[PDB]
Amino acid sequence: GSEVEILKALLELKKSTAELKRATASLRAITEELKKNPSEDALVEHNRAIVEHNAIIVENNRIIAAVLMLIVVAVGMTQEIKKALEELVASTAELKRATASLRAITEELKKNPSEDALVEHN
Amino acid sequence: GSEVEILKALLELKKSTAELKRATASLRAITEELKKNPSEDALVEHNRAIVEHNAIIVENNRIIAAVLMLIVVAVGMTQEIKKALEELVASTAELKRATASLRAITEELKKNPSEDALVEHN
Repeated sequence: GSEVEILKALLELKKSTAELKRATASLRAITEELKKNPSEDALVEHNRAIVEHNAIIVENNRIIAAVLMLIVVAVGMTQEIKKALEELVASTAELKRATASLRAITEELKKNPSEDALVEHN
Repeated sequence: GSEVEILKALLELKKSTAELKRATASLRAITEELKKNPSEDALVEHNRAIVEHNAIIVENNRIIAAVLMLIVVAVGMTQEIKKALEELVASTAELKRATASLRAITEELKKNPSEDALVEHN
Protein backbone atom coordinates (compact mmCIF):
# COMPACT_ATOMS: atom_id res chain seq x y z
CA GLY A 1 0.00 0.00 0.00
CA SER A 2 1.79 3.07 1.32
CA GLU A 3 5.16 1.51 0.51
CA VAL A 4 4.74 2.38 -3.17
CA GLU A 5 2.62 5.52 -2.91
CA ILE A 6 5.34 7.10 -0.78
CA LEU A 7 8.06 6.02 -3.21
CA LYS A 8 6.09 7.76 -5.94
CA ALA A 9 5.78 10.89 -3.82
CA LEU A 10 9.57 10.89 -3.46
CA LEU A 11 9.94 10.50 -7.21
CA GLU A 12 7.58 13.44 -7.66
CA LEU A 13 9.69 15.58 -5.35
CA LYS A 14 12.78 14.66 -7.35
CA LYS A 15 11.12 15.61 -10.62
CA SER A 16 9.60 18.85 -9.41
CA THR A 17 12.99 19.79 -8.00
CA ALA A 18 14.68 19.14 -11.34
CA GLU A 19 11.95 21.18 -13.01
CA LEU A 20 12.51 24.05 -10.59
CA LYS A 21 16.23 24.04 -11.26
CA ARG A 22 15.70 24.06 -15.03
CA ALA A 23 12.97 26.71 -14.90
CA THR A 24 15.30 28.88 -12.86
CA ALA A 25 18.10 28.36 -15.36
CA SER A 26 15.88 29.54 -18.17
CA LEU A 27 14.68 32.46 -16.03
CA ARG A 28 18.25 33.70 -15.86
CA ALA A 29 19.23 32.83 -19.41
CA ILE A 30 16.21 34.89 -20.47
CA THR A 31 17.11 37.93 -18.41
CA GLU A 32 20.74 37.95 -19.62
CA GLU A 33 20.07 37.25 -23.28
CA LEU A 34 16.99 39.37 -23.76
CA LYS A 35 18.32 42.49 -22.04
CA LYS A 36 20.88 42.53 -24.87
CA ASN A 37 18.11 43.52 -27.31
CA PRO A 38 14.73 44.42 -25.77
CA SER A 39 13.20 44.70 -29.26
CA GLU A 40 12.77 40.89 -29.27
CA ASP A 41 9.54 41.35 -27.35
CA ALA A 42 7.78 38.10 -28.23
CA LEU A 43 10.71 35.97 -27.10
CA VAL A 44 11.14 37.66 -23.73
CA GLU A 45 7.43 37.85 -22.97
CA HIS A 46 6.81 34.25 -23.93
CA ASN A 47 9.72 32.97 -21.90
CA ARG A 48 8.69 35.02 -18.87
CA ALA A 49 5.20 33.55 -19.06
CA ILE A 50 6.79 30.10 -19.29
CA VAL A 51 8.84 30.77 -16.16
CA GLU A 52 5.83 31.95 -14.16
CA HIS A 53 3.84 28.91 -15.25
CA ASN A 54 6.59 26.56 -14.15
CA ALA A 55 7.02 28.32 -10.81
CA ILE A 56 3.32 27.87 -10.13
CA ILE A 57 3.43 24.21 -11.14
CA VAL A 58 6.37 23.59 -8.80
CA GLU A 59 4.55 25.23 -5.90
CA ASN A 60 1.42 23.21 -6.61
CA ASN A 61 3.40 19.97 -6.71
CA ARG A 62 4.86 20.80 -3.32
CA ILE A 63 1.43 21.42 -1.81
CA ILE A 64 -0.10 18.31 -3.38
CA ALA A 65 2.71 16.16 -2.02
CA ALA A 66 2.24 17.78 1.39
CA VAL A 67 -1.43 16.76 1.45
CA LEU A 68 -0.87 13.28 0.09
CA MET A 69 1.69 12.68 2.83
CA LEU A 70 -1.17 13.10 5.31
CA ILE A 71 -3.23 10.56 3.46
CA VAL A 72 -0.21 8.24 3.35
CA VAL A 73 0.39 8.54 7.09
CA ALA A 74 -3.25 7.67 7.72
CA VAL A 75 -2.88 4.65 5.40
CA GLY A 76 0.27 3.38 7.11
CA MET A 77 -1.65 2.68 10.33
CA THR A 78 -3.88 0.05 8.68
CA GLN A 79 -2.32 -2.87 10.56
CA GLU A 80 -2.31 -1.06 13.90
CA ILE A 81 -5.98 -0.25 13.48
CA LYS A 82 -6.80 -3.78 12.35
CA LYS A 83 -5.20 -5.19 15.49
CA ALA A 84 -6.96 -2.66 17.70
CA LEU A 85 -10.25 -3.69 16.10
CA GLU A 86 -9.57 -7.37 16.60
CA GLU A 87 -9.03 -6.63 20.29
CA LEU A 88 -12.19 -4.52 20.45
CA VAL A 89 -14.23 -7.28 18.79
CA ALA A 90 -12.93 -9.91 21.19
CA SER A 91 -13.71 -7.57 24.08
CA THR A 92 -17.25 -6.96 22.83
CA ALA A 93 -17.87 -10.69 22.50
CA GLU A 94 -16.55 -11.29 26.01
CA LEU A 95 -18.75 -8.52 27.36
CA LYS A 96 -21.74 -10.17 25.69
CA ARG A 97 -20.89 -13.50 27.30
CA ALA A 98 -20.59 -11.85 30.70
CA THR A 99 -23.94 -10.11 30.20
CA ALA A 100 -25.71 -13.33 29.24
CA SER A 101 -24.16 -15.07 32.23
CA LEU A 102 -25.29 -12.28 34.54
CA ARG A 103 -28.82 -12.42 33.14
CA ALA A 104 -29.00 -16.16 33.73
CA ILE A 105 -27.65 -15.66 37.24
CA THR A 106 -30.26 -12.98 37.93
CA GLU A 107 -33.04 -15.34 36.87
CA GLU A 108 -31.61 -18.18 38.98
CA LEU A 109 -31.09 -15.91 42.01
CA LYS A 110 -34.62 -14.53 41.89
CA LYS A 111 -36.21 -17.94 41.27
CA ASN A 112 -34.08 -19.70 43.94
CA PRO A 113 -32.33 -17.14 46.16
CA SER A 114 -29.60 -19.45 47.44
CA GLU A 115 -26.57 -17.84 49.06
CA ASP A 116 -24.46 -19.48 46.36
CA ALA A 117 -26.45 -17.51 43.79
CA LEU A 118 -25.56 -14.26 45.56
CA VAL A 119 -21.91 -15.26 45.51
CA GLU A 120 -22.20 -16.00 41.79
CA HIS A 121 -23.84 -12.60 41.31
CA ASN A 122 -20.92 -10.77 42.88
CA GLY B 1 31.67 68.36 -9.01
CA SER B 2 28.83 66.09 -7.95
CA GLU B 3 27.31 66.30 -11.44
CA VAL B 4 29.86 63.80 -12.74
CA GLU B 5 30.51 61.80 -9.58
CA ILE B 6 26.82 60.92 -9.39
CA LEU B 7 26.77 59.95 -13.07
CA LYS B 8 29.63 57.57 -12.33
CA ALA B 9 27.76 56.12 -9.37
CA LEU B 10 24.80 55.48 -11.69
CA LEU B 11 27.11 53.81 -14.18
CA GLU B 12 28.41 51.64 -11.36
CA LEU B 13 24.90 50.58 -10.43
CA LYS B 14 24.23 49.67 -14.06
CA LYS B 15 27.40 47.58 -14.26
CA SER B 16 26.95 45.82 -10.94
CA THR B 17 23.38 45.01 -11.96
CA ALA B 18 24.56 43.49 -15.23
CA GLU B 19 27.14 41.53 -13.25
CA LEU B 20 24.47 40.26 -10.88
CA LYS B 21 22.27 39.10 -13.73
CA ARG B 22 25.16 37.26 -15.39
CA ALA B 23 26.44 35.76 -12.13
CA THR B 24 22.95 34.48 -11.40
CA ALA B 25 22.73 32.97 -14.87
CA SER B 26 25.94 31.09 -14.31
CA LEU B 27 24.73 30.01 -10.87
CA ARG B 28 21.84 28.22 -12.52
CA ALA B 29 23.73 26.94 -15.55
CA ILE B 30 26.14 25.39 -13.07
CA THR B 31 23.49 23.67 -10.98
CA GLU B 32 21.67 22.24 -14.02
CA GLU B 33 24.71 21.13 -15.99
CA LEU B 34 26.80 19.78 -13.14
CA LYS B 35 24.06 17.74 -11.47
CA LYS B 36 24.09 15.65 -14.66
CA ASN B 37 27.50 14.21 -13.68
CA PRO B 38 28.74 14.99 -10.16
CA SER B 39 32.11 13.38 -10.95
CA GLU B 40 33.18 16.69 -12.57
CA ASP B 41 34.06 17.96 -9.12
CA ALA B 42 36.57 20.66 -10.03
CA LEU B 43 34.17 22.35 -12.45
CA VAL B 44 31.24 22.53 -10.04
CA GLU B 45 33.32 23.57 -7.04
CA HIS B 46 35.19 26.23 -8.97
CA ASN B 47 32.05 27.68 -10.49
CA ARG B 48 30.28 27.73 -7.13
CA ALA B 49 33.21 29.63 -5.65
CA ILE B 50 32.98 32.04 -8.58
CA VAL B 51 29.29 32.60 -7.89
CA GLU B 52 29.87 33.28 -4.20
CA HIS B 53 32.65 35.73 -5.01
CA ASN B 54 30.45 37.64 -7.42
CA ALA B 55 27.53 37.74 -4.99
CA ILE B 56 29.80 39.28 -2.37
CA ILE B 57 31.19 41.81 -4.83
CA VAL B 58 27.67 42.89 -5.84
CA GLU B 59 26.65 43.38 -2.21
CA ASN B 60 29.81 45.39 -1.55
CA ASN B 61 29.18 47.58 -4.59
CA ARG B 62 25.70 48.32 -3.28
CA ILE B 63 27.03 49.34 0.13
CA ILE B 64 29.84 51.45 -1.31
CA ALA B 65 27.42 53.29 -3.57
CA ALA B 66 25.11 53.86 -0.61
CA VAL B 67 27.93 55.57 1.30
CA LEU B 68 29.21 57.58 -1.62
CA MET B 69 25.70 58.92 -2.16
CA LEU B 70 26.03 60.50 1.28
CA ILE B 71 29.29 62.12 0.32
CA VAL B 72 27.71 63.30 -2.94
CA VAL B 73 24.75 64.85 -1.15
CA ALA B 74 27.13 66.69 1.16
CA VAL B 75 29.08 67.91 -1.89
CA GLY B 76 25.98 69.17 -3.71
CA MET B 77 25.35 71.77 -0.98
CA THR B 78 28.61 73.62 -1.68
CA GLN B 79 26.88 76.68 -3.14
CA GLU B 80 24.24 76.85 -0.42
CA ILE B 81 26.94 76.75 2.23
CA LYS B 82 29.08 79.28 0.36
CA LYS B 83 26.16 81.71 0.23
CA ALA B 84 25.37 81.14 3.90
CA LEU B 85 29.00 81.94 4.67
CA GLU B 86 28.95 85.09 2.56
CA GLU B 87 25.95 86.25 4.59
CA LEU B 88 27.60 85.29 7.87
CA VAL B 89 30.76 87.19 6.94
CA ALA B 90 28.82 90.31 6.01
CA SER B 91 26.90 90.03 9.28
CA THR B 92 30.09 89.66 11.31
CA ALA B 93 31.58 92.72 9.65
CA GLU B 94 28.43 94.72 10.35
CA LEU B 95 28.48 93.60 13.97
CA LYS B 96 32.09 94.75 14.23
CA ARG B 97 31.18 98.15 12.82
CA ALA B 98 28.34 98.47 15.31
CA THR B 99 30.66 97.53 18.18
CA ALA B 100 33.30 100.08 17.19
CA SER B 101 30.60 102.72 16.81
CA LEU B 102 29.20 101.91 20.23
CA ARG B 103 32.66 102.10 21.80
CA ALA B 104 33.24 105.54 20.29
CA ILE B 105 29.83 106.65 21.54
CA THR B 106 30.61 105.36 25.02
CA GLU B 107 33.83 107.37 25.10
CA GLU B 108 32.04 110.50 23.87
CA LEU B 109 29.16 110.07 26.31
CA LYS B 110 31.43 109.64 29.32
CA LYS B 111 33.79 112.45 28.29
CA ASN B 112 30.94 114.85 27.35
CA PRO B 113 27.62 113.52 28.68
CA SER B 114 25.39 115.47 26.31
CA GLU B 115 21.79 114.29 25.96
CA ASP B 116 22.50 113.72 22.27
CA ALA B 117 25.16 111.20 23.26
CA LEU B 118 22.59 109.27 25.30
CA VAL B 119 20.25 109.26 22.32
CA GLU B 120 23.09 107.98 20.15
CA HIS B 121 23.81 105.31 22.77
CA ASN B 122 20.28 103.96 22.62
